[PDB]
Amino acid sequence: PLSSSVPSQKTYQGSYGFRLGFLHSGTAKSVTCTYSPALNKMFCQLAKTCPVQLWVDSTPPPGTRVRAMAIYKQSQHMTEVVRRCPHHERCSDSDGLAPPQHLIRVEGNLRVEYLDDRNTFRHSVVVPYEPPEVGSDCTTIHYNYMCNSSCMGGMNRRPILTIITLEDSSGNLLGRNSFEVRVCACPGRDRRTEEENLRK
Amino acid sequence: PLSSSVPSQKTYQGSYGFRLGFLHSGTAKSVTCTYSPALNKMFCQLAKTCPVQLWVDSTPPPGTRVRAMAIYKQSQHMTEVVRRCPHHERCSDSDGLAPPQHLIRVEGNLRVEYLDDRNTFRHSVVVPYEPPEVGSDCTTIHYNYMCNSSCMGGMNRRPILTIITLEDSSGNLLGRNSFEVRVCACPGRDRRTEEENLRK
Amino acid sequence: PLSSSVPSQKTYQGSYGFRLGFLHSGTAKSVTCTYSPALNKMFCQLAKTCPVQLWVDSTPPPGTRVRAMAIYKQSQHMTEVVRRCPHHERCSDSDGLAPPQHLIRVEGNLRVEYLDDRNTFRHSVVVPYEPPEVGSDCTTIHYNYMCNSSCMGGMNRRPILTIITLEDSSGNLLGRNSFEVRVCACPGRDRRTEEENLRK
Amino acid sequence: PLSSSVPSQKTYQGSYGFRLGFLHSGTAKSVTCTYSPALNKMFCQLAKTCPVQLWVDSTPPPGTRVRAMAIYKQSQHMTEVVRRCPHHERCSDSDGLAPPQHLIRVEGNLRVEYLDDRNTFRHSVVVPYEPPEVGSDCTTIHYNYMCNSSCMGGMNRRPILTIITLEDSSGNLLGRNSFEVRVCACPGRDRRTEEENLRK
DNA sequence: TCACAAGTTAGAGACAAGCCT
DNA sequence: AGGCTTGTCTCTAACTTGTGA
Ligand SMILES: [Zn+2]
Ligand SMILES: [Zn+2]
Ligand SMILES: [Zn+2]
Ligand SMILES: [Zn+2]
Repeated sequence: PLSSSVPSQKTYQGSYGFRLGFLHSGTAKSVTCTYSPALNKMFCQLAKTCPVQLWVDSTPPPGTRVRAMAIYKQSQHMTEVVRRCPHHERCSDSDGLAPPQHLIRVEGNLRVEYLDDRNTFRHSVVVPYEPPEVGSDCTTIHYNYMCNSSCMGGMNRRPILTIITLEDSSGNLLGRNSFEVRVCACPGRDRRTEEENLRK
Repeated sequence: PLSSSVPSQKTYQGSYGFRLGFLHSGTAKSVTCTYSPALNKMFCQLAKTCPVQLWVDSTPPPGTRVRAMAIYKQSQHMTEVVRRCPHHERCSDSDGLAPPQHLIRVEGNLRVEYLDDRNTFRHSVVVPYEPPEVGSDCTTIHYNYMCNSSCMGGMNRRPILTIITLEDSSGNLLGRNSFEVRVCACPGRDRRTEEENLRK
Repeated sequence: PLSSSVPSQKTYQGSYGFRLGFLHSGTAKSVTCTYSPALNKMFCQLAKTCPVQLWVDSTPPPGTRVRAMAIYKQSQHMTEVVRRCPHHERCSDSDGLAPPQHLIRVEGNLRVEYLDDRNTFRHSVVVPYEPPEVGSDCTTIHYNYMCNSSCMGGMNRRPILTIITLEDSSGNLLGRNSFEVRVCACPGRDRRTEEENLRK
Repeated sequence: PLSSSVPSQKTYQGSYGFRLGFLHSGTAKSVTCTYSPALNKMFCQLAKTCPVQLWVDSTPPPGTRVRAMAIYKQSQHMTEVVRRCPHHERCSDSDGLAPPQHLIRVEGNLRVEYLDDRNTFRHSVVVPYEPPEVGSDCTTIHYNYMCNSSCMGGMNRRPILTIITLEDSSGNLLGRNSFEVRVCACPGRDRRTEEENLRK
């Protein structure tokens, strides 16, 4: 089904200079998660760990939160809620925390919350923002994507964006960034292909 | 049956500098939607996505709406209401929102409204106007045309115009633009043919 | 919709030596009705006169009737009732005698009856059998076919057979014959094409 | 889930000399249904017409029925009930007669019955046996397969057999035959590949 | 990773079949 | 009846994208 609205995807570094960072990987055919700076696009395998770094120029207040939400990238599909396909929603691979219909999970965080928006029908996953750990310069969140982009009855080969928002305790916007995502069996192969096709 | 009047088709950019834009496609025999600047004519396949861009020089007020209506292009046919043919009206391919007789649908918009004008008998489809992200420069609406121009008992090979009007909440005119439409099996082939014939 | 059964099409000359005959026409591109002995197939234009000759070796009893019924030729379509398309059913071209949904009409016979079979849902048209007018060797019935084979939502390019049955006053079978029919804009052209393709 | 038993697949021509026949098709990459005598295997596209001929040496009694049932061909999978995948079960493409979970449908038969066996949990589809006329030599049933062999969460790339049984009015066995089935996007390509691999 | 399985898209070309000067 | 309009089919080939020894 459809949402009545479309979440904004405009980059907004905001008062805290909020930026995203990604690990440097290359393109071994079967690498588990790899980011293309050229495409601003993450290529990852289903259910595998996807590190996303949060960088700020100055620390936001205690109670700040970090939300992730997927939307379809193509305008004609933007109003359709991104969710898991009928098969994966039924295979019971929940980690005890995530509802079965949610595409994006956060792993390794007991304070994770999953939201099914009463008004927009959009799914999202939120964790408290924690400043960087000793001497590290950034905060890392580990996401999992629970369907392939290709999943019939779900994303069905349509590209998505992940929107990461920094919010205050009330849900007010503090910052926003986004990246494209392809969940696929062969992230290395597929990243290479799409990068090659930039010239075509 | 016939309407008592004919909707105006005169271009009117109005106070907000309202213009239309179209995606740049070429003419692969079986492309789904392609626009000819030379003919100001959209060539599209039945039920396929047809993106139309709304450009304004300045943002209209909240509550502004965008209406689409088809009329026959030829003067002798202008008073005839454009509607779906008897076969397609009966094939039940409604998206739950559009009445079966309406030629033009909007896809991916929960706030769509379909009007069967009590006085003029004309069909139209309207959605709220939404300003672009302050990143994008225009707003895109996705239309679907639900019969071929050739449909016997419907358009019956007669060309139509789509009239796009920008209206206030009361239905008062703020701006108007229009383009010719051919719904056909082979948009690319047909666009090429008609453009070639410009010289003939 | 579908019938629960399929009418038999087996030739049965029966006790009266019942055979069909057709006029000798050739293949002028736009001839109105032409019969191919090679294909046992009539090619005719929509609503035009199609003469069919009834030949018998001996005269059946007074009260004998002649029924015509169409069925789809292809096995997968045989259970589907042959009827007019949605457009032609609605165009009101009835001769005051034929129901609008019936494909086959008889012209020039005040004693024609149209049957919509309560059990099989099949349409048919029946007239009283009349022996040949003094000196002629056969009885001619003039049929009209009220859709093209190509009509979308009706025959939809599927070939049909016309089954002609000689019946007693109770509807018991006395004899049966059949021929394929194509209703088309250009019977002469199309007959020639199908005959040429016999070698291919 | 699993059945407690496995339907027999042993060929049994029985008292009436029950045999199957198939149409002669070749291997155009995108043909809709093609049978390989070498593999005794039908290759067909999802939801497309699959003609199966029933041949008998003598006519079974009125009330005889013809049942079709799918089972997995591989022994380790044989106890698993063959059914549609979660996606296709939910896409609502029912013809008003078939339950959404059934893989095999019969098209064009108003007397079709769909059985969900209370004890074995197996799905099957059955129609009354109808003799040919004394013109045709066989009776044809038109099946549709409503998932690809590859469907994730359903057949999941596992080959199936279709078992066709001739039964009396009580369900007692009169005859049995079977053939392998692959439902796939490119029956011609795939048939050619598997036939070539017979030598490998 | 490679080799292969198996679905989807885009051409092109050849036709199919209505229209009307 | 020619010539053209306009929908449909085959076709092949490239490509997409998952699987597994
Ligand atoms: Zn999935
Ligand atoms: Zn139509
Ligand atoms: Zn018709
Ligand atoms: Zn399926």
